[PDB]
Amino acid sequence: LTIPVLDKGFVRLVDQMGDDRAIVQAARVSYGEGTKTVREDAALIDYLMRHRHTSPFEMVVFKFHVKAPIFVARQWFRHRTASVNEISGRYSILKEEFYEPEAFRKQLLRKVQQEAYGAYRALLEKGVAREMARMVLPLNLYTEFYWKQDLHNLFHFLKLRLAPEAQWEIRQYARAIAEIVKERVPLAWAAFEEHLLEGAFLSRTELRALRGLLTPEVYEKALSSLGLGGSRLKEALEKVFG
Amino acid sequence: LTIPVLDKGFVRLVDQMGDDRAIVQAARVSYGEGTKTVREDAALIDYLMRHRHTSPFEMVVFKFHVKAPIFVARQWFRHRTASVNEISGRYSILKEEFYEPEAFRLLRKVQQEAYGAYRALLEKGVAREMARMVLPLNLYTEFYWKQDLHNLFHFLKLRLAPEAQWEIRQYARAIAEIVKERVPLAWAAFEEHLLEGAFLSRTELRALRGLLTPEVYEKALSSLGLGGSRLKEALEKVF
Amino acid sequence: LTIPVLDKGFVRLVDQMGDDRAIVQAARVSYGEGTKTVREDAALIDYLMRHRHTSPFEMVVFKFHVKAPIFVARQWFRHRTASVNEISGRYSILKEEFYEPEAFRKQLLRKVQQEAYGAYRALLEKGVAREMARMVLPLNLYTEFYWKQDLHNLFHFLKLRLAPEAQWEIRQYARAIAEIVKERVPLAWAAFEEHLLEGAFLSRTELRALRGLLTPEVYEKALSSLGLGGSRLKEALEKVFG
Amino acid sequence: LTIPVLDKGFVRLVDQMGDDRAIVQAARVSYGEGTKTVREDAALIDYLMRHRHTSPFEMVVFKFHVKAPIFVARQWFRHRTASVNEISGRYSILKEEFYEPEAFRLLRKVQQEAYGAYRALLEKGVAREMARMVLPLNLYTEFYWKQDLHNLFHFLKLRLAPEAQWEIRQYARAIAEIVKERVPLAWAAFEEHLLEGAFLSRTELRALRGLLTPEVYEKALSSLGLGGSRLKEALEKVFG
Ligand SMILES: Cc1cc2nc3c(=O)[nH]c(=O)nc-3n(C[C@H](O)[C@H](O)[C@H](O)COP(=O)(O)OP(=O)(O)OC[C@H]3O[C@@H](n4cnc5c(N)ncnc54)[C@H](O)[C@@H]3O)c2cc1C
Ligand SMILES: Cc1cc2nc3c(=O)[nH]c(=O)nc-3n(C[C@H](O)[C@H](O)[C@H](O)COP(=O)(O)OP(=O)(O)OC[C@H]3O[C@@H](n4cnc5c(N)ncnc54)[C@H](O)[C@@H]3O)c2cc1C
Ligand SMILES: Cc1cc2nc3c(=O)[nH]c(=O)nc-3n(C[C@H](O)[C@H](O)[C@H](O)COP(=O)(O)OP(=O)(O)OC[C@H]3O[C@@H](n4cnc5c(N)ncnc54)[C@H](O)[C@@H]3O)c2cc1C
Ligand SMILES: Cc1cc2nc3c(=O)[nH]c(=O)nc-3n(C[C@H](O)[C@H](O)[C@H](O)COP(=O)(O)OP(=O)(O)OC[C@H]3O[C@@H](n4cnc5c(N)ncnc54)[C@H](O)[C@@H]3O)c2cc1C
Repeated sequence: LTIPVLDKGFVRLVDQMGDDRAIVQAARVSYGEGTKTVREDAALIDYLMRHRHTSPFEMVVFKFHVKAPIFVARQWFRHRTASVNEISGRYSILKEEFYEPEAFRKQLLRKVQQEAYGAYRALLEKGVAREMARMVLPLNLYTEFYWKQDLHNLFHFLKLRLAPEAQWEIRQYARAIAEIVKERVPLAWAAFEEHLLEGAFLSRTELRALRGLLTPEVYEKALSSLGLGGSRLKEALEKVFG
Repeated sequence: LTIPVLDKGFVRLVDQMGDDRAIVQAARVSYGEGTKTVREDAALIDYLMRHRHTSPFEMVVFKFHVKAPIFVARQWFRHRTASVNEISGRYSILKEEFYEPEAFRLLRKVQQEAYGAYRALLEKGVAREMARMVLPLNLYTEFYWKQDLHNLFHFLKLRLAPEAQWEIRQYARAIAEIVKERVPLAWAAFEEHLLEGAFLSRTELRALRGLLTPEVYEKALSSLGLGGSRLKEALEKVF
Repeated sequence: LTIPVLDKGFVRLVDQMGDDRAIVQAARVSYGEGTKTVREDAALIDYLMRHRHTSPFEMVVFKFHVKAPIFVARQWFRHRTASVNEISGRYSILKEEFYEPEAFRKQLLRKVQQEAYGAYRALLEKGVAREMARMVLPLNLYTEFYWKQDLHNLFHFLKLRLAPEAQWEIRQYARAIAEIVKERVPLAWAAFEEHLLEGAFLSRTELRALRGLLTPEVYEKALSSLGLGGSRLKEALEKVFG
Repeated sequence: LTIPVLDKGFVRLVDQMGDDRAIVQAARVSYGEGTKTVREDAALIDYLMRHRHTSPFEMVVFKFHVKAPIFVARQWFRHRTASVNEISGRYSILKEEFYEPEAFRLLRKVQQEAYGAYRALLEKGVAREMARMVLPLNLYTEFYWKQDLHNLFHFLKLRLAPEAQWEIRQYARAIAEIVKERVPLAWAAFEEHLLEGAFLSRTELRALRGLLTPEVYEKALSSLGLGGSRLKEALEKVFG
């Protein structure tokens, strides 16, 4: 599917290798389908996410067609674990598409975009090579590329770009992607949402504050109260005390 | 697709993402199929290969289920650009199957003793993670292996080579056969430009420059089929 | 610079590029030393770590000479973000060096080893190729290699292999590495220990538990008590109470 | 130490882990120095480079401090096998510096308006992460770049080539100069087998075959000092 982002950008799922069944299959190193029952697979998938057994999640891959402003592309490319192919401003002539914000944030644009695209056109008409000509163009220029990444590293990407510390523009792109992943690998996504996205890492002193303020028994009741049992429960306790 | 390798192992294709069309499609950063006639695309594929524009080749991925003896897997795992998930000797119990070579480029004795001490330790209740410890390096293991085409070619170029230990090479042969059928246009380009090709040093080229002449070389090249940018490029590598 | 592990293994620092000052220098992109003050830098380091600004940590690199049992090596190499060069069992004669456990964990060795090695020299004596002959040796055979990895990934490796869930044998190796690293980049290690090794990751239901069992004002006092104040206290609090 | 590039850029060696000795030392998994004679270590380095035994080359690491135009940095960052930390336009205020090309293959006006708008945006209280989007691709950026010798070599092979864009080719030339000085043996081998060598497809080695003979080839090869294993290799690529 395709999803619009910003004024002129988008995210489109080009291909996909495997779904929730693939994670479980690779985890069981099966000769066949490697599946069982959905709550059993959800359980296994939940377990793998919890214990950082990441290999199984790398057996699923997504490939997208993304159109975005160069400044968003650069933050996106900071992620080295992916395969990318971008439209080169060296061979191709660049389309006059710019990202115009809904509104600027605290803490003229149209003009410089014009002058600049003017200069770009002028330079080109004088015969100046493309590769050099495109330098006078601003960072809000749109650009397209193919982004290929495995589920494990895509979750990593989402955790970072979905965080409120990531620049708003790229957050929106991460939201689009998150939506596509949620529909395509719902079980894996369920685990990701529960354990990482909606979770939090606590430093040593934080865990130490939990101790002193609470006892095992008390914590346990509170947890089971919410529906945790067996390993999940034991582990949750072993995270604070054991 | 489950090709056998060795007396008990095998290489099987679990899944694949994209084919020759995907290489071209990604190279063009298409909104649709991203294709054209099989002549333009195979041409584009050969070109990308030649010029090291390798990204497009990374847009195609294969995932195999492999069974091989541990000592073969250790060599296989030196390749880091891949994802793998193997049967943990920690969690599960290991089947009694070893690599019994057909010819040698007693072995029964050790395996039995080793597998014997295995059950022994297990029987006495020693942790599985320490029990398999006594198992020989020819014990069989199993794993899933996912890797993109570009890095798979790199894997093939290295493991198909005569220097590569024989066993690993068989496994590479198995894989190579599979890749060829699934990405024909790419396999060909890989077969002509890298696998069956070679890298020449500077003094090897000065030698060529000293024996042949441009005119001479051009004629022997083209008479063999080379034409187009491939001809100009091959002539520049030397002159 | 050498720390023995197990009965015949060890870990020795071969070289090192950069130290705490390198982390801080890179984060700044200096043309000079890039170092301010142990206080100010220790603060930048702790900041980068808890905020996942991992690139600066990749500017520090360690290279080790390791001797450990093959089986341990297999677990070690699962980590793909490192460079490694191992003595080949195709070119050399593996020295009859085996790992005899301190004690067996519950969840003849001498015999199998003896026999196995004898089969090895036998095959060699019969003229069998090295690469093949070594196939009859047990996974507990000692091997050697050089292992180079950057701080960021090294912390990753330590976080996983220091864990109780990890096999005892490799934990020991991790412990030796941890020592060496704690000595050379004290500030990075302190941050690591605080925000990852001794920290923990809590799921959504878990935080749901804490929130409810506690109250903002209270959690704040326990946190502040142990020293938390500032952005950390802010954060720590927000992780549980919106 | 510091090599200037273009009109305002530069390449600086910030630190280095190992030299030719570390390649050989690791290749040997040595308990100590793991080195021998400069002649044997050069021979061993040439063999590893020639047979693609690349792990040892990864034991050497270079850390650079680079200042280049954003568009140059974008090409540079295609290389994933490296660590980088760049000054962020989300935190600091970017300096007004551009790459005024000596000759092309107006620009001032756009750059001024651009920095002008950028400055006028900052003053209006606009957020840095947003204001810098009006700046052009020839704006100078800075970053640290850490890469091991093996990957660095791959990098120089591609960015030094005629195909590579001119501006990044100049940055590669600078890095090449520093590497040549610091790992001379590794460099000589890289120059000899890669940089100045060439890859020949099958039909190319086919054209060479028949159009010559093992003897007519060894002659010219030997007349260049080539002998031993190398000469056996040169011969088999065509025949063998
Ligand atoms: C709050 C915040 C502030 C930031 N500020 C800055 C800044 O000022 N300047 C700046 O340049 N960046 C900055 N970054 C970006 C950051 O440094 C990373 O480059 C980016 O977040 C990508 O994370 P990643 O590398 O782990 O993901 P990936 O690139 O996808 O890599 C994922 C993991 O794979 C491993 N890996 C992949 N490739 C390599 C490799 N070549 N070598 C070693 N290990 C590898 C690593 O363990 C890595 O963590 C900031 C990020 C955040 C969250
Ligand atoms: C003749 C010969 C002798 C050999 N002898 C030995 C030996 O004695 N001991 C031994 O251990 N190995 C030996 N090897 C193995 C060799 O050194 C490589 O480990 C193996 O060939 C894998 O090649 P690769 O790393 O390029 O493939 P990959 O592992 O898939 O990596 C591919 C490329 O990606 C990049 N890359 C991947 N991971 C990283 C990373 N973590 N950091 C930086 N860059 C990365 C590199 O550019 C690398 O070349 C030998 C190989 C040959 C051909
Ligand atoms: C509880 C538990 C159980 C496990 N069980 C098993 C098992 O049964 N079988 C098994 O084989 N393994 C198992 N593992 C190992 C696990 O699957 C990983 O292989 C290992 O933990 C390495 O983690 P890593 O890849 O993140 O570290 P690294 O290999 O150093 O990589 C670090 C990060 O860099 C990126 N990266 C590095 N290399 C690649 C690459 N080639 N492709 C894509 N991204 C890359 C990834 O984001 C990765 O997280 C288990 C681990 C745990 C904790
Ligand atoms: C003539 C030419 C034209 C080009 N045109 C374009 C273009 O139009 N658009 C465009 O986007 N790019 C283009 N490129 C860039 C090219 O596709 C590569 O991205 C770039 O040259 C880096 O090569 P590299 O990936 O091998 O270097 P590195 O990024 O350092 O990777 C080195 C090697 O390590 C391994 N590796 C590293 N990271 C990963 C990973 N995440 N997954 C799997 N394996 C990995 C691979 O084996 C890889 O070959 C072009 C290059 C050339 C030479």
